[PDB]
Amino acid sequence: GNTVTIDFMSADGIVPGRTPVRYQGVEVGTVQDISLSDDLRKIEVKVSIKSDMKDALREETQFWLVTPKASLAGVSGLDALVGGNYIGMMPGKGKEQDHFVALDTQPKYRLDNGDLMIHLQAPDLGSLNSGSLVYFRKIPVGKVYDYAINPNKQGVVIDVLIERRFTDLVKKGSRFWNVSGVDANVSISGAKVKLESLAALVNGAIAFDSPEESKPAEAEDTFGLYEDLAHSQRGVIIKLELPSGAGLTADSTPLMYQGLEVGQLTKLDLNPGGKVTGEMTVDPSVVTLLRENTRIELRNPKLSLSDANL
Amino acid sequence: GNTVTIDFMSADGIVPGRTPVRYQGVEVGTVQDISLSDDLRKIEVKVSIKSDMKDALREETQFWLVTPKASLAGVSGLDALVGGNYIGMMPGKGKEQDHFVALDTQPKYRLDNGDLMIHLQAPDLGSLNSGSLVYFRKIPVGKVYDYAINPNKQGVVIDVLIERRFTDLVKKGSRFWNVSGVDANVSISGAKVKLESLAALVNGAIAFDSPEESKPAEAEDTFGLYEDLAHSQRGVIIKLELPSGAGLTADSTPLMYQGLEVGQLTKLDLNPGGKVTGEMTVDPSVVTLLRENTRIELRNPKLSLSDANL
Repeated sequence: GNTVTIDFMSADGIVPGRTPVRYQGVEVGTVQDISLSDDLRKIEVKVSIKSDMKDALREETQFWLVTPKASLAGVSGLDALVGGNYIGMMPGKGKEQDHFVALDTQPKYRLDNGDLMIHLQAPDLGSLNSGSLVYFRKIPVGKVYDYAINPNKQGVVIDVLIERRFTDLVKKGSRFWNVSGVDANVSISGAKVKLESLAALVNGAIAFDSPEESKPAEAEDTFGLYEDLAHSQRGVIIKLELPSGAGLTADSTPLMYQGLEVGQLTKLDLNPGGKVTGEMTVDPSVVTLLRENTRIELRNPKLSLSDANL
Repeated sequence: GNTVTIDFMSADGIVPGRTPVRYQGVEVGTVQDISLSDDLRKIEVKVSIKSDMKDALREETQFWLVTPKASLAGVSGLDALVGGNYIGMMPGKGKEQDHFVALDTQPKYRLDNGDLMIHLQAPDLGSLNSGSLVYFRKIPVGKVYDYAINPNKQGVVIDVLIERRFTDLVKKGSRFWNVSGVDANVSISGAKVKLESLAALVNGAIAFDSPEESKPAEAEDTFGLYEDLAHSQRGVIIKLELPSGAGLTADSTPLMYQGLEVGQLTKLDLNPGGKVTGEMTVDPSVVTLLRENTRIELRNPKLSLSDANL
């Protein structure tokens, strides 16, 4: 077979003879040996590519080191029980190059298998990582490919890869929400905690929905990752100038209509002039009741010793 | 290859033929055999360095013993399931030395790969250790290199190693806060516990932020590790001479402004003259309201059987 020299910054995890160099699953090359440079400043790894894939290491062939994703077995010790840290390779355009520089992260998604790659803006990564599942009706239809930091450092961008036979689900009006960790709630007569998804509890997950009247999403389309299922709920956003938010909370303050909750507070700000404004998301079923002469009244719970409404 | 004799204080974990002697990942030497000294007082380990790295063991080449970091798999027994305890080596300046003394800890960070090394002062280590991750937007961008005790014994100094492609994040006005363990909170109608980061729960973590108007941090720059995300919040620190702190707590005592919390007590001391002074951090949005004729009033919650404000 052939032979090539890659330049790594740290030969940790790479062992000669064992570590493979695979392209989209199939093993291709094998690490021959690791050796320090003359100045002992960069690591030169020798790889033995197959004698048939001599046209893949042309000029732009990128090599990088992968990891077993560290899913509850790498964090809790157990080093010699997971993964092999292979060397991912992506073929290039054209040259006779035989000395490469290892990339510090895997490149963009250049493949084309009819499966979607969409982007999700987020304020932060949450408890996601490469390998977190994307769900539709709690059916796994994709996975988090990789995440990057937004150029303006204001958020992160996650890359979700929806598998081929499910690309009809991602409509242009879909909504992705984070389902991660545990949501143990406690109240009085109602301190009920239910947990069903285990993988979401370990390495997080995303979920999405699909309206039935919007066009299918194209590749590299951008959505926004909501914090939870509740924050993703549709409904009209109305603005309130409320007197002073005292018992009000940014969420969990309902808009009751005949005892049925038909909305919630979603924003509770403090304007410069001392005025406390807010924003409330209203169920689309009662938007027809938001007219000129419709009041929205703060109401306090009375004792009412008759019923006492505990 | 060559051959050298290192002087260890305890040959525990070192096994002949198996334990390697690696420099920044790449295996170089191999432990030939362990033998006691003539007086049976110090351990002489024989190492077989490669025949090409004969200019690395010059005079100042430092050798030390490493460990698999004891992450939930070394503490819970499981001895023969993690790590190999290799011998780290750092090349020296110049001589023909062939008999070394093992260092009891790894030396300073002398490398230069364009990646940052910053220092974090702390009152104590917290639940951190070599290998705890440093996060930006919950994206791992670094790791705790090693920790030392401050010369004056008053605190500890942690050494954080921010990777190369992320050094633009650490601004000179950044703020690092400890994210470690679990923060299970319980209240009445609100006893909500959420956990997302698993590695932070096991072996702790640090997180930091990045202002958009300060210069990038240089190497060996010093920051202060805050206790949590809350203690790191920016805002102006005002001083109060309060009458007697009775219902006040060092934290979790808000400064309400029209029902919206715009500050908190952060310090609650007792001066010698019997005067109880305090310090309160105020949201930078209401600093313009801190003028000469602005009062700050203690207020107790009334029954108010109408609403009762539970």
